[PDB]
Amino acid sequence: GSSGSSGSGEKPFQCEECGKRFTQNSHLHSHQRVHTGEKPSGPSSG
Ligand SMILES: [Zn+2]
Repeated sequence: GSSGSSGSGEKPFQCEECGKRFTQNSHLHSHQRVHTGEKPSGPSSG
């Protein structure tokens, strides 16, 4: 139940589904491919 995906790292560019860490953004944006599927055509609330 406790927090699962800890979003407390060093690098500024951190994922949202895995809160990973990366040096550049390109790596992150593209890295999001590992989470393919969820295609929200609209904005998110929380
Ligand atoms: Zn990720």
